[PDB]
Amino acid sequence: AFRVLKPWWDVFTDYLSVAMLMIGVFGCTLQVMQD
Amino acid sequence: RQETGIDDIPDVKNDFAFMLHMIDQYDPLYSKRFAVFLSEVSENKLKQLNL
Amino acid sequence: PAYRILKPWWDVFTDYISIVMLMIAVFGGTLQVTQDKMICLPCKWVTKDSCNDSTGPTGIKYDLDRHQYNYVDAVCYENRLHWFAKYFPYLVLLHTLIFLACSNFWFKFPRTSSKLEHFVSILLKCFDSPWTTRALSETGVLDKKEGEQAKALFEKVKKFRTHVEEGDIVYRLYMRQTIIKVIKFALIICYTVYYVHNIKFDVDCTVDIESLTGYRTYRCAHPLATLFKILASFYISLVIFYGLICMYTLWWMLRRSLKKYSFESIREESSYSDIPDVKNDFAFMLHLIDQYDPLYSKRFAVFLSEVSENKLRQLNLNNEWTLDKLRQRLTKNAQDKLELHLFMLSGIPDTVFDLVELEVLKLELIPDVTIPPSIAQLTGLKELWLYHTAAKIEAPALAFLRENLRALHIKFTDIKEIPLWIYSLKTLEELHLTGNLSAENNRYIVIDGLRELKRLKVLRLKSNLSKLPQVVTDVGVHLQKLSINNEGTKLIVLNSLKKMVNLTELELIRCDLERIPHSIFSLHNLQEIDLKDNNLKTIEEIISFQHLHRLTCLKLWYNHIAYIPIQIGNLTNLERLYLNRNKIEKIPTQLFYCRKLRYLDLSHNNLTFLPADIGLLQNLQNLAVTANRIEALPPELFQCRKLRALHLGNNVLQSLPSRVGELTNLTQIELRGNRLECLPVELGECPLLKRSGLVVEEDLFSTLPPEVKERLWRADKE
Repeated sequence: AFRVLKPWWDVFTDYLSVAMLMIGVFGCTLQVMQD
Repeated sequence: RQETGIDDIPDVKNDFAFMLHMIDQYDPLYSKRFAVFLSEVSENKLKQLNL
Repeated sequence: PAYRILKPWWDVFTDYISIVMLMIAVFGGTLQVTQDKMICLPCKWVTKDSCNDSTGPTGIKYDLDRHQYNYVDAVCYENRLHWFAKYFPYLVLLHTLIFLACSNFWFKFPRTSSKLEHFVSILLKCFDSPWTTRALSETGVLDKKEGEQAKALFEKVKKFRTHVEEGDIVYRLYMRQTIIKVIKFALIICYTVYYVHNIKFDVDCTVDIESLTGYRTYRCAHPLATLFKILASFYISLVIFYGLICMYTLWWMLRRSLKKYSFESIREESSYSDIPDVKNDFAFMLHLIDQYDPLYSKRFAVFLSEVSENKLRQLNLNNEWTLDKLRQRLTKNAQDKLELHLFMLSGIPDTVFDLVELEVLKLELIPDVTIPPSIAQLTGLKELWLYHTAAKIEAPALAFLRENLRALHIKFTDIKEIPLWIYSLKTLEELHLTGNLSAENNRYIVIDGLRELKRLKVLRLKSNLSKLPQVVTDVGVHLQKLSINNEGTKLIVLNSLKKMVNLTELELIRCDLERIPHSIFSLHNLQEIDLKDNNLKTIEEIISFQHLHRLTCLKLWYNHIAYIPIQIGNLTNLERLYLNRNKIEKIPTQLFYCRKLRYLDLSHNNLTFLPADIGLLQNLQNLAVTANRIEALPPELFQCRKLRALHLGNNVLQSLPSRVGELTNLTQIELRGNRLECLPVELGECPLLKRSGLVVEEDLFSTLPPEVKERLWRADKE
């Protein structure tokens, strides 16, 4: 239902998406604080 | 059809083919276990056993 | 979840080492984000673009604004700080992330993850199967439902063995991941320790900004540089531990060669010989689970045991059968003997041993069972029939059958299908054998133990033999009856048939004799004889049958006999005769000299008349002349008032003489196929006439009076 629809490339894209979300949020935080 | 000798499960439409390809990429055996209930000869076997 | 057991001890240790490394890297990163600064102060005496370092002391006044201090601090931090010193925590975080990705590589990859989840589920259920612990305890009565559960477990085990034993995929992926982890540890442990020295508390930067400041060289302080050195040492110590663990893993894997599971110690200890060594993608996982827990291996081994599977199937076989179904399955043969014929049945359900009323047991296509002692409970068994089974026996079973067996019948395609302990049964009296036992240069040698069967009396042979067996001839001293069915093969007596003088009956059907050897006449105790399908054309030798004073019956039917030799008139001792399926055309008067004749079957012949001497044969009671040229009936036919039943159908008989009423004992009559027009009224006055005993067409029967029909139907209902 939530796991069987995901091929390997789907998992890798999801991981890259999570990493990009972390990158964007961290960049926003750094711009807020120290920029 | 070659293995179980059941000439049924002839083909599918576009949507069923799409879903079946995605299942095969996820796992090559779940499609084999899923197509049994589409088999006509298997359905005959189940009907005969139940009867 | 349940994947805890998959991880080796070193896997958990790597997990926690990575956890610690990620924690310290995150702490270092968040500290560098906020509290990381550098404090810079210029140098006034600048020689060679460097700090020359040339009444209370007074403060040195650089006359610089705090904003200028901030600008120079930022510029010096950017230009003249080691990049590794600026990005150690982010690099460590990236390395932890890639380590985690490599660790969950095979785990987050669905291709192998499907195999892993199936394997862990099957291993879990095989460890916890109720039947596995029972089988281990065997070193019983079971539920049918648990039998189905264990049976489906065996089916899934076979399916999974077919599916994954071939693969060898997860092994390759884990090997690649281990290689990546080891080499990455080596790379980081190399370059990090190469560049560790660059993190120093004090730095000297000459960014050459004089249009804004006037100064050239600056000495600066990085407070966390000692702290970052501590973090680097701690992290690289963690890296050393991770690399030691990874090298241990890879070396153990290379030394192990776990593509085939040895599997011989467990089966050797438990004597479960059916525990074969499994191939790659099954041995590797088995070894990993053994690393977690060796016992889990054995808890699965018993379900790869074919002996265990067969035992479970036998338990299910015993569960299925109910004594009532065998009771309804008990039948009565033509010998009034209770029969339970087990056919194409996998094994013995011991419940069949409770019905002592079983008189005859017939076994066919039953795979090589062994008789348990409980057969001793079957008192009534006297005759046995085994068809194509190389069955074994137990000593109590052999002892019970040694005195509780009377007849035995075997139908075998191959010699080995005969158990060899047959010669130990001393109460055997009738033995029947079917199938080609013929061998070359050792024929009649496998059956040499018949001499041990002292009480053997009857013997039936269906083996297409061409020579009389020597052991059979020797054992014929106490045989009273011998039957041979060579079914096509011509047999030579070799004069060895006369040594069984005690013989009383002799049957040679389809033996293609084509002639009567003299030795047959030597059997003084012989009374009946059948020589069907021996292609007999001339039977004038019957004159020597004067030798047999107890010559009661004779059969030479299904032959070429077209004429009757008169010497049978000497054979007055005959009481029955059957020479049908021949080409006999006339009945000599001399045949009527055997007045003791009681039964005849001369059907399927060229006969066209009945001689008036039938009144001579007053002892006759049954005669068949079907498929002949009979169109006339003598009055003397009706002179035998004790004639019970007749088979006279399918002839050219125009009319039935009215003297049929003289047949007072006439019970059954066949007239179907006769060219009759009116049934005689005196046929309807016979006391023993019944519609069942009246085989005649309805149209010709309708010529009878209606009262005759009514009485016939009334006797049919009564």
